[PDB]
Amino acid sequence: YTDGSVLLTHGGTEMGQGLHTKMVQVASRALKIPTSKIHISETSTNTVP
Amino acid sequence: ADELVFFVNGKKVVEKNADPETTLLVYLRRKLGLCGTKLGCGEGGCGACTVMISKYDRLQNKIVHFSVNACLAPICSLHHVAVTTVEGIGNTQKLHPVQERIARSHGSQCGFCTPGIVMSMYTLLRNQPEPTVEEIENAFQGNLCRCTGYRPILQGFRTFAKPSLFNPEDFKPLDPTQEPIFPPELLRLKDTPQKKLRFEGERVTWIQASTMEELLDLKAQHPDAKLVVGNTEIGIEMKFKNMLFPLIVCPAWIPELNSVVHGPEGISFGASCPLSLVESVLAEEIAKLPEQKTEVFRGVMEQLRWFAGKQVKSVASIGGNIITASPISDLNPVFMASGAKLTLVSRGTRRTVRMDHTFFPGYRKTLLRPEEILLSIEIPYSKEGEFFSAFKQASRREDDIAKVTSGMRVLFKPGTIEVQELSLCFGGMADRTISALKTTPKQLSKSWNEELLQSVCAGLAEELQLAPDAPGGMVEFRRTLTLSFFFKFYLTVLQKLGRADLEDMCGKLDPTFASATLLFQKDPPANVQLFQEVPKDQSEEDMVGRPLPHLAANMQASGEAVYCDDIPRYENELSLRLVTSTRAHAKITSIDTSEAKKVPGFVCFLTAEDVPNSNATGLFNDETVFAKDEVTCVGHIIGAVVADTPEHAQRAARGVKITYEDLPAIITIQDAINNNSFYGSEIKIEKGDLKKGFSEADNVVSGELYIGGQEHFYLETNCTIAVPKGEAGEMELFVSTQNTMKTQSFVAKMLGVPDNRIVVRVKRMGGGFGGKETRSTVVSTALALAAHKTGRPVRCMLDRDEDMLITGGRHPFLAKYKVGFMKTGTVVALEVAHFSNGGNTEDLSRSIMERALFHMDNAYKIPNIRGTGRICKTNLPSNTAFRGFGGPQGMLIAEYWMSEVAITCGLPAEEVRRKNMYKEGDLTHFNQKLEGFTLPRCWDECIASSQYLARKREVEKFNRENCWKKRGLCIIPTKFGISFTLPFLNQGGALVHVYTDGSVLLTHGGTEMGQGLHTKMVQVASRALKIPTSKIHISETSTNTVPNTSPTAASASADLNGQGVYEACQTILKRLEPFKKKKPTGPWEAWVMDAYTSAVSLSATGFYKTPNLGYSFETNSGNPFHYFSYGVACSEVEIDCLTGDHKNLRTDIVMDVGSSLNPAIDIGQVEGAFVQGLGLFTMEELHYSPEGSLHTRGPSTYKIPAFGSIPIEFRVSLLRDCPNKRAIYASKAVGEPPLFLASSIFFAIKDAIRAARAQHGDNAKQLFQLDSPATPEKIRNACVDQFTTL
Amino acid sequence: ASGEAVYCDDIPRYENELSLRLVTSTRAHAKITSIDTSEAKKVPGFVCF
Amino acid sequence: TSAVSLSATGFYKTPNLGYSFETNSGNPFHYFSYGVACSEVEIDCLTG
Ligand SMILES: Cc1cc2nc3c(=O)[nH]c(=O)nc-3n(C[C@H](O)[C@H](O)[C@H](O)COP(=O)(O)OP(=O)(O)OC[C@H]3O[C@@H](n4cnc5c(N)ncnc54)[C@H](O)[C@@H]3O)c2cc1C
Ligand SMILES: NC(=O)C1=CN([C@@H]2O[C@H](COP(=O)(O)OP(=O)(O)OC[C@H]3O[C@@H](n4cnc5c(N)ncnc54)[C@H](O)[C@@H]3O)[C@@H](O)[C@H]2O)C=CC1
Ligand SMILES: O=c1[nH]c(=O)c2[nH]c(=O)[nH]c2[nH]1
Ligand code: FES
Ligand code: FES
Ligand SMILES: [Ca+2]
Repeated sequence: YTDGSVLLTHGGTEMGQGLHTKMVQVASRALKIPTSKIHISETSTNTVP
Repeated sequence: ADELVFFVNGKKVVEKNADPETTLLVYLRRKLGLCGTKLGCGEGGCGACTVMISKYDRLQNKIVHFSVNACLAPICSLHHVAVTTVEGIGNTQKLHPVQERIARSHGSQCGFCTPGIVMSMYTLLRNQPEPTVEEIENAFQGNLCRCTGYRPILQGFRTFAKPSLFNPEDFKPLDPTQEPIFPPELLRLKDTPQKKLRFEGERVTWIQASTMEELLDLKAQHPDAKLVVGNTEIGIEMKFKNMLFPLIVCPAWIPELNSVVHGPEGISFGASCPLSLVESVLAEEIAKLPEQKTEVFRGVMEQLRWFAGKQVKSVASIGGNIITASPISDLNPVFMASGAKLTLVSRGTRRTVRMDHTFFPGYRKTLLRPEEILLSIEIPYSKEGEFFSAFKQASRREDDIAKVTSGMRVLFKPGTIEVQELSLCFGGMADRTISALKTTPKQLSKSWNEELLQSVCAGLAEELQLAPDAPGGMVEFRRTLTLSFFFKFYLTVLQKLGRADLEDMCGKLDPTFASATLLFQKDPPANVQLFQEVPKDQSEEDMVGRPLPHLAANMQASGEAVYCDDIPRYENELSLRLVTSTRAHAKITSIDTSEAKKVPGFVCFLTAEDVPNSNATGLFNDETVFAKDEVTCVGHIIGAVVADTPEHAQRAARGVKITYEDLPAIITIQDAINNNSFYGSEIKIEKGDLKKGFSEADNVVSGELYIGGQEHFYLETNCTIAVPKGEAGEMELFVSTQNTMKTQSFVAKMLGVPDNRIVVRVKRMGGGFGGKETRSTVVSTALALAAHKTGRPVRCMLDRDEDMLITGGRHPFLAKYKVGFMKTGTVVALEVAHFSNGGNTEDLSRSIMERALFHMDNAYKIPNIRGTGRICKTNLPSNTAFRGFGGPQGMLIAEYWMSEVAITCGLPAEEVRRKNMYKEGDLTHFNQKLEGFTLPRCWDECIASSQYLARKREVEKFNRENCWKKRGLCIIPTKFGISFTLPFLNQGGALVHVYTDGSVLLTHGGTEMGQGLHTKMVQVASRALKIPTSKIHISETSTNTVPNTSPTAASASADLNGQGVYEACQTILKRLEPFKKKKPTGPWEAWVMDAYTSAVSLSATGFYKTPNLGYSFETNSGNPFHYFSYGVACSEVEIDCLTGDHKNLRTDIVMDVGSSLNPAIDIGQVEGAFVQGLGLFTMEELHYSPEGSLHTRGPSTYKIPAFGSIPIEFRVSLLRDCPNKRAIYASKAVGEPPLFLASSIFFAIKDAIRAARAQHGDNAKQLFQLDSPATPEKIRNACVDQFTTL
Repeated sequence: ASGEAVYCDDIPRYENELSLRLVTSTRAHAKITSIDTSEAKKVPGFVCF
Repeated sequence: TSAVSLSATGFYKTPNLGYSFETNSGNPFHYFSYGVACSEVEIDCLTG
């Protein structure tokens, strides 16, 4: 988004295994920005099929 | 008893605790969840809430069916009736023929008005299975549509009466045996005697009286008890005037109040008789009785003709209109003029009075004692030698408040033309219905002649004097109308005396005077829609260029389409009500919420203090979320009340007491000029040498023009639901907005959370028209704050009055022009200074001025030209985008001075326009080259198809042969630049998924507001992917599927999103290529599954930016626009020189839409845009107090085009063979360009007025003033004559 | 840790929301010879089986 | 403000997988996880 914040989603679902945590860590390294600027809200078939 | 029992769509409703304040609309939507019936105004004007009522009528002994406004019907009035809503007649699984035909005929665009219109048509068919064309049109007098331009609704429904856009051969027939049963229980209950009912609510007690004894007993014991019959007055008093009547009695069941008795002197109607019954009784009598007996009946009928619509007349009582005693009552002047007999009763007393001046002794008061009720009114037969006329002139013919309304009666001494009796009665000339008691006695025994004419006119002008500050305004026009009405009466009586063989006594009427006395006559509609067939070789599955109906049309006709407020409420959901400033400019000195806190269900009052992060909002960060320290307009949002229900939120918002200290206010454009109060610097475009140009010119003309603003009147008002997620500041908002990105950004900034936390979702809007491009956020931010604070979902849908006040409209414009031209009509120099009224924030105002300046040339090449613009900063609600975005204002000015060029030169206007028109390859004043210039083609086709030259002949003939009616005819071209004036906004995105069943889910940044954008994008995607449209779906628009989207605005959304959709589809095709090569003829589903099991991605983004844009004001170089739209309209009008009313006789439009993506939608957009322009230039007018408070807050006072407003002959052609290679599949944008073409009606009116001034003017000013809108007031006042001079 | 994390049943109900209960076999392998819902239909709030 | 898209999909498939039971060939797995655990217990012989 234009404020520089990142909304990420992927096909994986969070069930306690810290999958979203790991994906934010991955995205933060890939993009070279702090994890605080990246958010994952949910998993949905209408964002990733 | 006290249980309320009725039926809804055949299902029994038992309501054990009915509240008298609960309307049928609220009950249906909120208690029963049936959201097909809509809220559009809450005041009887729009018909969006139209439902059908069926009951066994005990008086007529039969099942009856009639339509009502659900928004005004108390449920307590509905004991033992059967309600039918849109859901009750059919659905998408089995559509009613009414529903099928409106959908397939392209009669539903945004869809918000569709259920109400469906219900009006359905009710007509239940009463008359084979109606006439006239009866069909009459069904919709109380229904408004802002999108369609009405044409397709009437044309589709014409199939019920008595390539192509649709095929009536394919419509299934009506089988009336398949309609819902009248609930058998109700037929069983009709044998049981009616009993008195008592309903007790939160604040009101309702007594449903079963007998006259019960009613009179109750009014004796409690004279305070408020009678309610139709509730079409009391409903408005309660909702809008904040009046509370704690005790109500409904006498509607009482036989004596519903009786019709024929006597020797007339017909007596019980006071509770609906106006619809009066109409049908009097119609029967007029048809069967001698003409000489029915003069009064026909006068009543003439008034009822323009009295509301079917829904109001179904329930509105004759007694209700009498006792309300509004000075602008349409029936009271007629009842007074005819001396109608009124019977009044109380317990023990009975008296009879003749309505005269004594009956109305003061404002909204009658002769009645507090314990008395009106029992009946006898409407009299007329006598031999007795003649009657009734008149009404409002702002719009249909469903409007009279400016002047009148009943006039004359009785002649037998065998003579000598006056025995004369009565001239008026509404809208005092604080009550008045008789001209000083004028009329002077005429007794006089002969009906020119001397009586002048004597009465002199008397009326003296007796019915208006102070310049009289309530109602328009004092010159009103005075002129009283005289003009009598003149019409005088000439009509001359004719009636002639027919009584007294023509040698009173003389013949001059044949050129005859048309002055004609009662309004409609003349049957004729429509032609022309477009281009797709190539013969084109696949039948390729829908691009085909007239595919709006994808949601069936669901919209069935009321299954979901708009924001139709979404079910969460169990824990709260309601919000905005609290707004009642002062234009003042300090807030204190806020007292003491009373608000006492309202049951009150949660909190939010102010600037409650904002977590930033109170600075708006496009240019110059707006407050909530007012701090000062208010800067009437409507300025100070805070927001949160409560459990919308009723309690409203009540609590009234308990928020604000104290103000006034500060100097700047209201008008002149105020701002005087105070140097502007948004930024002057904007300027200049080319050539102005000093040289003016010196070389044979002629120079200077003038000023004012152009009034415009309220959007999208049928669905602003609405937001905000759902807080309780984690990480996450929030989801469902919003009626064209701008998801700004909604998201503004909410996030206010809350102090990143954009990634906030999701904005838009399924569809019930219209936007620019009004929801930015101004929707003032509701969204307030609701988001409430949700954040409470942790509960919160919802707000604005009432029409709130929405019209707060959200602003089109920019009013003031122009000062100077034009230099040759005696040939060639324009050589032009200087125009534009001023706009921007209101209290910047918003889009400067871009709007840029567009106005970009279009000050309209279609004309002008070598030496200078345009400036200045945006006024004022203490009014902020004005914003409206379809056209400054273009229509700039172009009206161009056409205004152009009309004056042609008159000054003494040359035919069309010739002057044509010779000044650009040619292919010319540069505009802003130095953009005009390529693919199709305007001359549109012009030549329109000139020929409209038969402009032969009709000019006929117009001139008409004007020589008629003194008091005049015709006018004008042909107007247009050029409209396509692209956002802000270059980077010309971008769009899409996201596409293919699921493993082969079905495709598509989304893009554009929002659906009735313009058929999703339909177009599905058509695009289907051609791109080479699969049928049936396999592709668009569900919604959301910020978490496509980010950073431009607003759905600038007509550009199909262009931008279409390219994005195309690119996303090409990416998918690229991936499927190897699978297509392996299995060349194998189905789409095989390729998809093969790709999936080969682990190939079936998801893609698409993106487009418009190339090579960017104009510089500094250097006057660079292209602001990707391409231009072109069109031409020829319109003819006929004006009534005595009243200011006019008929739109014929309009022919030729429009360049390139190779249309969908000609059905495109013709619909042409028609819709044209009719909004028709409103802007001739009908729609906003009125403010001197202190800057908007008076015009609902359809009662703000008059948008009606079914009856549209051109009688309405022809639209899409230009053939004009592909536009630079936009998606050779199409052109269509949304805004046709709107200005309605100026053809404005200039046709100006033509007609010129003719009228030549007829009766005494050396009248040649270049007379006609500001926009050209309303009946402005038209009549400009027709200078012996009446305007008196 | 704070109970603010939202799991499926923590989502607020809509005002018009209904509840479902599965009806399951009490037999390992059998023909269904009949189903009688007469007693179910007497329960307040029953919508359908 | 230069109108560059700020949205992107991403996708991955694990390469070179596919075992056949008929030929006993091809790799079903991308790699293997490995680990070792040492545990000590004390049972009550009289109770379990
Ligand atoms: C959309 C719309 C369009 C309209 N257009 C017009 C128009 O063109 N011309 C015009 O003149 N009006 C117009 N009106 C006003 C209104 O419809 C009429 O005045 C109508 O006749 C009121 O009747 P009702 O039964 O609905 O009155 P109610 O609201 O039920 O009552 C009105 C008043 O009359 C009193 N009353 C009713 N019956 C009796 C009785 N028998 N004895 C003593 N008092 C009684 C009530 O106490 C109350 O004060 C319009 C209103 C709407 C909403
Ligand atoms: N809702 C609708 O669409 C329509 C409603 N009706 C009527 O319109 C009414 C509107 O009510 P209000 O706004 O309260 O208007 P109102 O009942 O106060 O009447 C206003 C009009 O009365 C006249 N008037 C009042 N005082 C005057 C004075 N001192 N001198 C000269 N003229 C004076 C003026 O013509 C003014 O426009 C409704 O109650 C209803 O009966 C009629 C047509 C349409
Ligand atoms: O150039 C435009 N910019 C806009 O933001 C806008 N909005 C609109 O309705 N028309 C336009 N035109
Ligand atoms: S909502 Fe009832 S008429 Fe507009
Ligand atoms: S379609 Fe009639 S209001 Fe939108
Ligand atoms: Ca503004």
